[PDB]
Formats: sequence, C-alpha cells, structure tokens
Amino acid sequence: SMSVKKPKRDDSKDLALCSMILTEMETHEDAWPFLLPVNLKLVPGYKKVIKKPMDFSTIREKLSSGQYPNLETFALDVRLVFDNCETFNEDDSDIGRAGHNMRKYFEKKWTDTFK
Repeated sequence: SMSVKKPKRDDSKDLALCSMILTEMETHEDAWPFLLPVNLKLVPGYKKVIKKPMDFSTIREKLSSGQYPNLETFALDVRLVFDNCETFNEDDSDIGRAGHNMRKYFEKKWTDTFK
C-alpha cells in the first residue's frame, strides 16, 4: 500500500530473456503456421471468428518497439497465438498438432526461465 512495498524482483533482464525465448520459438521446426500473420483475405472464416489475430512476427515487432509493458503481457500474446490455433484447427491436423507442440515448448521455457 502507500509507502509499503514488497521486495523488488529484478526485471532488468526480462526483455533479453523474452527475446531469447521468442528466437527459440521462431527456429522450432513446427513454428511454420505461426511465423506470419494468417492471410485474412485468403482464409475464409478467420477474420470473423478470430477476434484478436497474433503471430510470432507481430510479437517480435512489438517486443523490438517497446510495446510490452512487462513480461506477462508478452506471455499473453504468445498464448494467444496457440489459443487462436486451437479455436480454428482440429487437434488432429498438422497445424493443430503444431500448436499443441509449441505451446508445450513455450510453457517449459517460460517456467525454466522465470519460475
């Protein structure tokens, strides 16, 4: 509360560490569905159904331009990518399976790096 603060958790490396995690996600062999924004002109249904599209290139641009206020808003965008994928793709599709695999990959890096 006013003039009463919990001890300061050191966030000075968070930008660098999120950038490293994102590089590892970018270079994963199953990242291909997620590298670029879904083309809203060429994929019927996507625009109407997926209210907040997100992809790795958009996260990378946001990360590089100071648009994440903290490491949690970064994780929310990463999870959005996989939540969108699960909304639109059958679990037993190449893209659906990619999204499950990547989510697992991310969440392990996240816990290992920060928790």
